[PDB]
Amino acid sequence: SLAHTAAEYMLSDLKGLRLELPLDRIVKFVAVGSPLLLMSLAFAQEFSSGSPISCFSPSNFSIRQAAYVDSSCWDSLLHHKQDDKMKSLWPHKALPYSLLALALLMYLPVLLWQYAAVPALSSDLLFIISELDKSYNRSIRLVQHMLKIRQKSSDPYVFWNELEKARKERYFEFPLLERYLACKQRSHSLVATYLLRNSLLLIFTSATYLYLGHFHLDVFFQEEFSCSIKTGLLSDETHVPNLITCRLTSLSIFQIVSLSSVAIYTILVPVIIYNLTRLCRWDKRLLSVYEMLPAFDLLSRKMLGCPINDLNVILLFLRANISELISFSWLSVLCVLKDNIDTVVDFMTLLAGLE
Amino acid sequence: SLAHTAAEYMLSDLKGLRLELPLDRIVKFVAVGSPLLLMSLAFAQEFSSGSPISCFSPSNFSIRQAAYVDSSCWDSLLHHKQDDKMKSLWPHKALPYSLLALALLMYLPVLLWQYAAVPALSSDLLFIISELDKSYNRSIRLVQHMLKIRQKSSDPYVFWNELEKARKERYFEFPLLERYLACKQRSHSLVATYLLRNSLLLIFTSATYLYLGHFHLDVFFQEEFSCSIKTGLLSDETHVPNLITCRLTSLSIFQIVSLSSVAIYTILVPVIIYNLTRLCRWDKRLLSVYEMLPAFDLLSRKMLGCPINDLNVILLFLRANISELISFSWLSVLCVLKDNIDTVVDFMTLLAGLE
Amino acid sequence: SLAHTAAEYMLSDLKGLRLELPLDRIVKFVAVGSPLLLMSLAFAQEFSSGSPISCFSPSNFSIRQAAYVDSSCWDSLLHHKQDDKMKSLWPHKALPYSLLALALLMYLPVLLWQYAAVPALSSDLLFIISELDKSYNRSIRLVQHMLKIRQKSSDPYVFWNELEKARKERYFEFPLLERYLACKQRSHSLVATYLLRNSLLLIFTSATYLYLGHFHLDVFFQEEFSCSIKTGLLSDETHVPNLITCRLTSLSIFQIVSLSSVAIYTILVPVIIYNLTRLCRWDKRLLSVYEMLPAFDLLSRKMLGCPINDLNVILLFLRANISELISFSWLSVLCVLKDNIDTVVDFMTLLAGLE
Amino acid sequence: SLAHTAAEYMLSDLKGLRLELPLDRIVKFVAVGSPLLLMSLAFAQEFSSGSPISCFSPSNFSIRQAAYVDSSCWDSLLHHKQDDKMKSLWPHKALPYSLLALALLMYLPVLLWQYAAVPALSSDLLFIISELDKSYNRSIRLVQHMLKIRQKSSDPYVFWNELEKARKERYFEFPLLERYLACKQRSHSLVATYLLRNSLLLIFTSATYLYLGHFHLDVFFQEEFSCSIKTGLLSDETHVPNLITCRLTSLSIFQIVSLSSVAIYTILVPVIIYNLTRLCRWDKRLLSVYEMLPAFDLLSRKMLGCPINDLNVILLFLRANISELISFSWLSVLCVLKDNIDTVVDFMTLLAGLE
Amino acid sequence: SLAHTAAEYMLSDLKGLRLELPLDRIVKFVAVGSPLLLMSLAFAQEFSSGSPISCFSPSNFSIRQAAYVDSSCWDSLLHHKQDDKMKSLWPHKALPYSLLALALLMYLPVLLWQYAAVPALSSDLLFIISELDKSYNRSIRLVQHMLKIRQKSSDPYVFWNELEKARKERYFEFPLLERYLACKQRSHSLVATYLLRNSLLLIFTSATYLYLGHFHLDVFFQEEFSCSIKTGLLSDETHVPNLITCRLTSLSIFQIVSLSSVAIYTILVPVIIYNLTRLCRWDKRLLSVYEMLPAFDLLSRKMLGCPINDLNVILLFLRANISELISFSWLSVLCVLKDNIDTVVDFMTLLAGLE
Repeated sequence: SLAHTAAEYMLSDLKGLRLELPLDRIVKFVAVGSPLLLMSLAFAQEFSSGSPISCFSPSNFSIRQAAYVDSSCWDSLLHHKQDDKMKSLWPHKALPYSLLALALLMYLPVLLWQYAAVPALSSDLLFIISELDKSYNRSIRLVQHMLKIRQKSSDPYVFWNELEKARKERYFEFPLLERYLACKQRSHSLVATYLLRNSLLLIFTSATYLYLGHFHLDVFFQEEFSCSIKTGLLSDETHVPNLITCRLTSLSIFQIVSLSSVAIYTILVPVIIYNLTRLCRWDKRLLSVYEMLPAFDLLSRKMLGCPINDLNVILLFLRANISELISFSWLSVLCVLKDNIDTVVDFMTLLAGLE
Repeated sequence: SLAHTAAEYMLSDLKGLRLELPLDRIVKFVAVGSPLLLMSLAFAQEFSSGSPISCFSPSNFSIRQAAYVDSSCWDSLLHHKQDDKMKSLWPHKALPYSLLALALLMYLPVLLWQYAAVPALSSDLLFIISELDKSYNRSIRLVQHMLKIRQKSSDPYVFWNELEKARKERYFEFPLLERYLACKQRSHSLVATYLLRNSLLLIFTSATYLYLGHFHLDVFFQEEFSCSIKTGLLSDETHVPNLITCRLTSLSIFQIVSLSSVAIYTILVPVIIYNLTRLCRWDKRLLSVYEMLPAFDLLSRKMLGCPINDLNVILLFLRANISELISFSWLSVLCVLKDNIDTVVDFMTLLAGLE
Repeated sequence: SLAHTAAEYMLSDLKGLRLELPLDRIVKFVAVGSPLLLMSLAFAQEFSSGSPISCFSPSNFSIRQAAYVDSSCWDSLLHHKQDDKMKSLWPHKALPYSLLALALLMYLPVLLWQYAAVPALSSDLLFIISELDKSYNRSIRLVQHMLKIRQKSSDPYVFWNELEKARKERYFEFPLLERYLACKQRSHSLVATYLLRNSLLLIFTSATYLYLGHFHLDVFFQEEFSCSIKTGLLSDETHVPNLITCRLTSLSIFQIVSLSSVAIYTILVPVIIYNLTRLCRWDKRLLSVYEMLPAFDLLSRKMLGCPINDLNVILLFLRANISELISFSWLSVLCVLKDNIDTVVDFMTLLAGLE
Repeated sequence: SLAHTAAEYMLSDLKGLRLELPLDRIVKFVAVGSPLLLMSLAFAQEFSSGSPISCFSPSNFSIRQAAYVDSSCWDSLLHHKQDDKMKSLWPHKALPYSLLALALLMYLPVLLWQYAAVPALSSDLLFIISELDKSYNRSIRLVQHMLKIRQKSSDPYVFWNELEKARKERYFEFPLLERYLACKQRSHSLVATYLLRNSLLLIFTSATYLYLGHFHLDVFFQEEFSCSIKTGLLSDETHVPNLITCRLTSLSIFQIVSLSSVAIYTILVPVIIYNLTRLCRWDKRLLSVYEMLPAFDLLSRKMLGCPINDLNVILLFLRANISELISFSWLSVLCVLKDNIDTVVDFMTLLAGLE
Repeated sequence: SLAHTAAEYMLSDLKGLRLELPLDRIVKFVAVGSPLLLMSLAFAQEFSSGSPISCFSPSNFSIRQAAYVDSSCWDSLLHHKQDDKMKSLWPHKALPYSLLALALLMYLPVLLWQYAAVPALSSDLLFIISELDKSYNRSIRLVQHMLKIRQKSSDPYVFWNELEKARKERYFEFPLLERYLACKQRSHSLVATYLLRNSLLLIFTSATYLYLGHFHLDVFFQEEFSCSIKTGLLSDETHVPNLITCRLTSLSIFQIVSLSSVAIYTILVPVIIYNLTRLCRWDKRLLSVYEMLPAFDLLSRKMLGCPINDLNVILLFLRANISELISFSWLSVLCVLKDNIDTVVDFMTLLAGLE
C-alpha cells in the first residue's frame, strides 16, 4: 500500500545531543501515525475488498449494463432525497485523500521546527557542554586543601575564611560564558519557533474537529439512497428512471475511522496543552545544589523576570542533556545530600570520587 | 499484510548493560506476538479466501441479486433466531480488530517500563558497578603483604587476631557507597514501576478472559442462521421475506483462534506469577564469597527489614550483569571453593591469576 | 507500483562539506516527487481499479461481444462528436507517460549540476577553507606576549599603532590567497552552470503550463462519448453502427491530477525565482566582524564591480559551511559584541576562549 | 507468504568463539527448514491455486447454488463411505497447521540449549583460554637457558632427567587450574543439557512418524467421495440428498509432502544418532603432541573414569576453537613431527617461531 | 516468487584471502542461477497466467461441468493415444519440481568444498603469508652492502663466489617453513576435494542430459491429447465417454526452457573440463624470477614427480593471493626485467624502490 512507504518517508527515526523531548517525540509520532494507520486499515486485506457500492438492478438486466449502472454512480454519489431535495455523498469517496491531507498537515510543523531552530540550538548546547565538561577537575584540584587546612585551623578560618578567598581568584570564573548568557537573555527569536510549532498543531486539531463536524455526523446512520441514470443520452431509453435501493458496503469502516479520529486527537489535546504550559513558568526543582558548583551558579543567578526567553528553552533542553557521559557522573551522584552541615560530608564525597 | 509491518514495528530488538531479564523478554515477546501471528494466520494464503458469508438463494434470482443479498448481510449480521428472539453474531466480524486491540494493549506496559524506569536504573547501575569492580586493586595488594606474615606467627595472632584491625582502616571504608546504598534502601520510587508493569499484564489477561467468556463460547457450535432484507425501501417487493440458510464459512478459523488465544494465556500466567514472586524474598544463594571481598561485603551487610526495597531490584539486575567483560572474571572462577583452610588456598588462587 | 523503485533511483540521498543549498534541496524534492506521487495515487489501491471505460451495449450482445466492443475503443479513443467533427481523447490514455516524462525532465538539471560544477567548486571551496583556517592559527598565538606586555607599558602606543605593524609582521599576510581570489574573480565558468540550472527549470515549468493549456482544459467537464466499431472487417455485420453512451470512469482522478499539477508548480515558481535572484547583490550581513580577522578581511575587501562573479557562489557555499566542526566555534560565538571600545572586551573575549 | 517472514525470524544466523558444532548447526537448519520449505511449496505460485475441492453438481443448480454446495463441504469434510460408515478426511484440512506445529516443536530444543547452557558455560571458557595463553610466552621465557646448557651438557641432564627436574619449578607450574579441573570433572550439570537437546529431537521425530503412520497412509490413494448437505435446515428441500462425485484437486501435492517429510527425517536420524554417540568415548587423536606441551599436558593427564563428564564437552568445544587467532599457530603447525628425538627440533622450532 | 528468496539464500556473495578462483565463482554462479532464472521466467507475469490446460467441452455442459472436466485432468495427465496405447504427459506438470531439484543438486558441491577443505587451506595459506613477509626487508638489510664492495672489488668477490657464502649464512634460512612443506607436498588430502567437486558437477550434467533425453524430446512437438473421465463413480452418466480436443496452453515455455537448459550446459561443460585440466601439469611461467629471490626459490626447487599433489593446489591458491597489499609491491614491479646483465641493474632497481 501507499501508506507503507510514507511511514518511513515521514516518521523515520550532533552524535551526542538529544534535540527533542520524549513527549514531543511521542506526540508527533502519534499525530503522524494515526491517519496512515486508519487509512491502511480501511483498504487492506483485513476487511474484504470488492465493489464499494452495489444496487438492486431489475432481473431483466444482464450483467454488463448492470455493472455500467452501478459503476456510473460510484463517481456520482448524489442522493435523490424525497425526505425533491438533492443530497450529496462525496465524503465516502473523498475519505482517503482527506486522511492523507491530514497526515501531511501533521508533518508540516515538524519540518518548520527542523528548519527554523536546529542549527542555532545545536551551536549553543554544544558550546555550553564543551565549556562545562571539566568543571569538576577545577573544584577538587584547587579546593582539595580545604580538608588539609581544616585540621590545622579553626572553624571560621577554614569554612568562612579559607573558603572565602579562593572564590575571587581566576580558577573558577568564566567571564566569557557570563557575557554569553547575559547576551542570550535578550534574544527572543527561538521561542517563536516553539510557540508556532504548538499553535499550528492546535489549529490543525481545530480544523479536524470542524471538518468532522460540518460534513460528517450527517450521513452517519444512512445506508440506502436512490440514484438516477437518465440524465443525458440515456434518457431516451426504456428502463427505470430512478434507480432503487442503492446501499453502501463499507459503512462500518467509515464509522470506526471517524470514531478513532475523534478519540485520538481529543486524548492528545491535553498533551499539547501541557507542552505549551511547560514554558510558562521558571523551573527550580534542583537549584539548591546548582547554586554551589563554581559555574552552575550562573544559570541560577539569572533566574528573573518573565520566563518567556531563549534561556528557558536552552536550559530545558540542557536538563535532559546532562546525562551523556561526563555530566552523567557526580552530578547524578548528588542524591544522598538530600535532607554548618556541608563542613565535611560535602567535601569528603567530592574528593572521594575523583574519576 | 499489516501484520508483517507491525511485527518489527512493535517487537523490534548503555552499550554494555542488560536492563531486561530473560524471563521478561520471553513473556513480553510471547504476549505481544501471539495475537499478531493469530490474526495473520486467520486471513493469509494458508486458508483460501473469498466471501466469509454464504447464502442459498432460490434459482429465480440473478447473480447480481444474490451478490446484493449476501453482501447486505455480512455488514448486517443478525440472526432471526426462532429458538422471535433477536441474536447477533458480531464477534465473527470484530475478531481481527479485537486481536489488534489486544496486541496494542499488551505493548502499553512496555512503554511505561522503558519511560519511567530505564534512565534512573541505568544511571544507578554503572556507578555501583565501577565502585564494585575496583576490588582486586585494593584487595589482592592488601593480602600480598599480609599473607607473608603467616609463617612467622601463631594460629590466632596473624589471621585471627590482627585481621579485624587489618580490615578496619582507610582501605575498606566506603562511606560514599554505604550512604548511597542506604539512601536507595529507604527509597521506593522504582519498585512501583515493576509492580505496575506486572499488574497491568495481569489485568489485561483477566480482561482477555472476560471478553473471551462473556461474548464468545455462545455462538461456537452455531453455523447456520436466518436473516432478512425486507426492512426498508425494498420491503414493497415480491420475493422471500426472510433469507434461508446463510452459513458461516470460516468457523474452523474462529474456533482455532479462540482455543489458541485461551491456551497461550493460561500457559503464560504462571511465569508472570513467578516474576512477581521473585522480588518477595532476599537472594542469599552466594553471599559466602560476597562477605569476604572488600567491596562485596557491604552489599550483603544491608539485608534487613522487609524485602520491598529498591536495593533488591538493583542487586537482582546486578546479578544478571555481573559477567560483562571485567567482572566477567574470577567471579565466574570463584566457584572451586565450594566444599584455618583459607590460610593458603584462598590466597594462592588470588595471587596466581593476576591478569 | 513502478514509481516505488524510481523514487529511490532518482530522489535518494566530501564527508564534511555541504554542496547543496536547503532551498535547492526542497525545490528538487518537490519538483521530482510531485509527478511520481500523482501517478502513484492515480493507479493504486486507494481508488478501485478495473476497466477504465464502460459502454451501454445492447442486451442482445454476448458478454464476450461486449468485452470485445468496449476494449476495442480504449486503444482507439476517438469521440464521434456531433457538436461529424471527430475529437479524440488521447490524453486520458497518455497521462501516465506524460507524467513520467516530466519526472525525467525534472531530473535532468540535477545531473547537469552534479556533472558540470561539482569537482571544481568542491576543490576550490575545500582549498579556501583550508588556508582560511590558518587565520586562527596565527590570530592571537603570536600575540601572546604582545598582549601581555601592553598593560605593563602605556595604553595607546603599544597596542594601538602596532596593529599595522603586526599586520606588516611576516605571519599575518596571505599572499597565496590574494592571487587565487583575483584569478577566480575574473573567472566566470561557474555562474553559467547555476544560471542554466535555474533557466532550464523555469523553461520546463513554462512547457508544463503550455502542455496543460493546449491539450487539457478542453476535455475537462466531458464524461460521455460515442464511438464506432464498423470501421474495417466488422463493417459487414448486423449490429449498431455507432456505439452509444460510452462513459469514462476515472474523470475525478483526471481533474485531481490536473489541479495538483497546476497548483504545486504555481507554488514552486516563486522559490526558484528567489533562488535565481539571490545572486544579484553582494552579501554584507556579517562582514563587520570579518574585516577584523587576519584572513577574513581578504574576503570582505574584494566586494567590487558587478556581483555576477564566481566568488559570489564561492562565498554563498562558504557561508553554509562556516559551521562544520572548527569554524563551528568562536566565530559563531562573536555575536555578543552587537551594539575606544574594542580595547578590552573585544580582546578579553578573544583571550578567554583559547580552546 | 507466511513462511517467508518466519524463515528469518526462526532460523536466521563472544565475538571470537564458535558455540555450535557444524553438525548440530546443519541439523538445526534442516530440521527447522524442511516443514517451512515444503509448506511454501504446497501453497505458492508453483502449483495453481483456486478451489481445492471440486464436485459434479447436475446442471439444474445455479452458479450460487453450486458454489454453496461445493463450499459447504470443504469446511465439513466427511465422506459417507459405503465401502454406512462415515470416514473423515480431516488431514487434508489439518496439513499446514500440523506442519507449523512440527516447525515450532523443532525450534523448542534450540531455545532450551541457548537459554539453559550458554549463560553458565560461556563464563569459564574465557578463563580457560586466558590461562592457556600464558604457556607459550612462559615456555620461551623459561626454556632458553635450558637449551643454553645443552651444548655444554653431556645429554641426560637436558634430554632425560634434569630437564624433567628443570621443568618442575615455579615458572612452569599452573596450580590454580589443577583445583578447578578435578571439581569441574566431578560436575554433571551440563551433560544433561546435551542429552535433553538430542532426546527432544528423537522424541519429536518419533512422534512425527507416529502421526504420519496412524492418520495418513490410509487416505492416500483415495480422491473421490460422496457427501451430504441435507443435514439441517436444508433437509426440507427438493434436490439430491447425497453429493455425487466430489473429487480432491490437491492429492499429488499431498503425496509429495508426505514422501518428502518421511524421507528427510529418515535421512536425518543417523546424524543425530552419531552426534549422540560422539560423547560416549574420549578423543585421543592428537594427545601425543599435547602431553609434551606446558599446559596441554594437564588435559591429557586426567584421562580416567567414565566418558560422561563436563570436561569432555569442554574439550570438544575447545577443539573447535583452538584455531581462532593465537592458538591458530605452531599448534596447528606441529603436523611435521609425525613418524635423540628432539635434540633441538622442538626447542629449535619454538625459539625460531617467536610469534 | 519462491525462487526469488532462494537466490539470496543460495548464491549470496580470512578478511584478506581469496579461497575461490574467479572461473570457479562464475561457473558456480551460472550453474546455480540458470535453473532459478528459467523457473522465474516459466511462472511469472511476463506471460499471461491462468489455466495451464484447456478442453473443448460440448455446449450442453455448464460452466462448473467444464471446470470439473478440465480440472480433473490436469492432475491426471494421461493421453489415450490411438496412434489404445496409453501415454502419459507428467513432465509438463513436474517440470518446476525437477528444476528445484536440479538447483539443490548443483548446490551440494559448493557445500562439500566449503566444509571439506576451507579450514585446512585457510590455515596453510595464512601461515605461509604470515611467515613469508620478512623476505623483502630481510634481503635489503643484507644486500645493502653488496654495492659497497662492487666498485672496491672484482667479479669473484662481489658477484660470483662469495655471494653464495654471503647468501648461505644464518640470516637467510628459514627451516620452519621448508620442514613444513615436505609433509604437505607428500600429502594428498586436498586434491581429492577438488577432484570430487569437479566430478560431481560432471555427473550432474550427465544426469541432466539423461533426464532431458529419455523423458523429453518425446513430448516435444505433440500439442493435443485426448482424456477420459468415466473411470469411476461418473461412469454411470449420460455424457461423452472420451473427452475431445483438450489443448495444452504453455508449449512455448516448455520448449524454450528445454532449449535454454541444454544450451547453457553445453556451453558450461568446457569451463569445468579446462578447470580439471589446469591441475594436470606443473606451472612454470614466471619461475625465472622466483629462482633468484631468497625464500621464493624453495617453491621453484620442489618441482618434481607427478603434479597430483597438495603442493600444486596450495600454490594454485597462493598465486591468486600474491597481489593483496604487501606482495602487491615490488614483486609486481619486476616486470621491466624481461629480455652478466644482472651486474648493476637488478640491484639498482631493488635498492631504489625501498618504500
